[PDB]
This record gives sequence, C-alpha cells and structure tokens, in this order.
Amino acid sequence: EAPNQALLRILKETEFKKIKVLGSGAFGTVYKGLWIPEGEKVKIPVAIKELRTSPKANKEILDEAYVMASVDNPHVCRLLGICLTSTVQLIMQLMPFGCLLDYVREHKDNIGSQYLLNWCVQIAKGMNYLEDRRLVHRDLAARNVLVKTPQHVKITDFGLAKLLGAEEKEYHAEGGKVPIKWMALESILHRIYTHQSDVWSYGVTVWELMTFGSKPYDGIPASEISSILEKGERLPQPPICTIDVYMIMVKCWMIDADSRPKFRELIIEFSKMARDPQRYLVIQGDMDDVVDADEYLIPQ
Ligand SMILES: */C=C/C(=O)N1CC[C@@H](Oc2nc(Nc3ccc(N4CCC(N5CCN(C)CC5)CC4)cc3)c(C(N)=O)nc2CC)C1
Repeated sequence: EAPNQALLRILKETEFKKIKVLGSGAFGTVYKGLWIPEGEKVKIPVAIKELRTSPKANKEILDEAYVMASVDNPHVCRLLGICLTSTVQLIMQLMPFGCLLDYVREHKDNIGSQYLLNWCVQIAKGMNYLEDRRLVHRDLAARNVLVKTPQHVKITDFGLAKLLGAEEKEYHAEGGKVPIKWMALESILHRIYTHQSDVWSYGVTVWELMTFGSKPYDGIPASEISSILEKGERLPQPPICTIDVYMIMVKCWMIDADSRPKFRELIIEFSKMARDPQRYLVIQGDMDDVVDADEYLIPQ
C-alpha cells in the first residue's frame, strides 16, 4: 500500500499511575490507571496491560501495539503508547464499562432499541474504517467491543487482527485456536480471512446483542459447526428482531462472500433503522484536569 506513518509513543512508568485492576489472568494484568504527560497539565484515563521473561509474549503484544498505532478512528479504541519496562506494557484508552457482551447481559432490562441499533451502527462504522485501512480483524465479537459510554462503543483487542500486504486480498492463516462459531465458513474450511469474512462475524455480533448476550450455537460442539453451515442452517431470529433486522443478519451469513453486504451498506441500513428504532426492534416497553483520550492529541 502506502507508507504507514503511524506514530508510536514510548512512555515512562513514572508518567502513569495504576489505580486498580480490571481483570488479569490468562494474559497478564490489565489495570485501570491514569497517564499524565510530563509538562501537559492533563490526566488521561487509560487501561494498562502488563505482560504476565518470555520473548514470545513480548513479540505478540508489540504486534498488538503495531496494529493499534496504525489505526485512528472514533470507533476504534485508541492506543496511547507503550512502555518498555522489564515487562512490556501497553497503554490504551480506557473504556470504563467493559466489554459490550458482559454489558448487554447485566442490563437486558434497560437497553432499548435506540441503544442497540446505534451500537450496530457504530461497529459497522468502526469496521468499515478498518476495511479502508486494509485490515482484517479476524476476531470480531461482542466480547471485543468495549463500552466507552453507553452511547459510545469502540472495537478493540486486536489479538488476531492482520493488515493486508499490497496487492494482497486474502490472508491465509497457519493453524491456531480461533473463534469458531463467529467465523465465516471459508475461514473454517480454508483458513482464509477477508473483510467479508469479517462481515459474517459482524452478523453474529449483532445476534449476540439482539439476544442480549446469548451464546451462539449454544451447546453444539465447535466440531460440528461446518456441517451445519454447509447444510444451510443458521442462527435463529431473536424475539425482538423484526424481519428487517434479521434479514440483514442473514445476508451476512451467505456462503458466497461477495454475496454478503459491504460494511458501508450495513452502516447506511442500520442508520435508517436507528431513525425510527421502535419500528425495527420490538422490546418490552421503552479528577479535576482529566481529558479523554479521544480529546487528547499528541505534541507534534
Ligand atoms: C468481556 C470481558 C473481557 O474480554 N475482558 C477481559 C479483560 C478485560 O480487558 C480490558 N478491560 C478493559 N476495561 C474494563 C473496564 C471495566 C471493567 N469492569 C467490568 C465489570 C464491571 N462491574 C464490576 C463491579 N460490579 C459490581 C458490576 C459490574 C465494572 C467494569 C472491565 C474492563 C479495557 C479498557 N480499555 O478499558 N481493555 C481491556 C483489554 C486489555 C476485558
């Protein structure tokens, strides 16, 4: 493609303060914390990831940081910098309310059509931006969208995201453990991932939400998923979903990838629906100097 002039920032440990922990194991510890640039007279809420040395882990995380640095959008969670302590740390924008998946679950009784539809839009928007940056997320899930505010969600955790090389339209992945129930078929069959691979995962993500955090193909062993999809079976229609919404989800689960909708179409469609939420989704009755990361832009 063109030169990637993303800026990568290196930060001092003394520059940021850990306040508490928001989950830890299986990776390392993610801390709530605050980062204060040296002269700036501002304090920025952040999430700090300190790796659980093992060279392998440092490699992985730096790759994560490489990806985040290479993206700037309102709808993609922002990466502030990295710290080269003994244990490498990744500083990123803090989304106070946690993953959307857990969020929808804890609040079924309060999420309304407006909230849901808007979210669908915000993610389509976020994702479409990654399409622009020639990026294949490869692990789009409700668990990987985090909530900045109830009105604002952002995509994050690019554990498996990959940036397409130039004149490269598919990514072929060596075997590893991967989200199965979220994956497109081609991805399962041929370990091929594309943006339209990402769309299917988008369609599932919406289903994840419209069921208020249900588990797709619950019970069904991941081993048997490919047969089913090959058979033409798909996820069921959520109770609250008008035909319109669900139809949209289904088109994401078509076998022919160019058959699936592009993200821009998804944005445009959900936006019209979000104009009139209650018609498209049916629900049972409807710190002094702190600056958000989005509002902060680096010196020079
Ligand atoms: C789906 C969860 C998931 O995938 N995890 C695993 C580790 C986490 O990571 C990150 N976490 C965050 N931020 C973050 C902020 C806030 C919270 N909690 C969740 C629980 C909630 N309550 C606890 C108290 N109860 C009484 C009510 C519910 C408070 C908010 C969890 C996570 C971030 C980030 N950028 O903010 N980033 C990561 C990735 C490193 C996500």
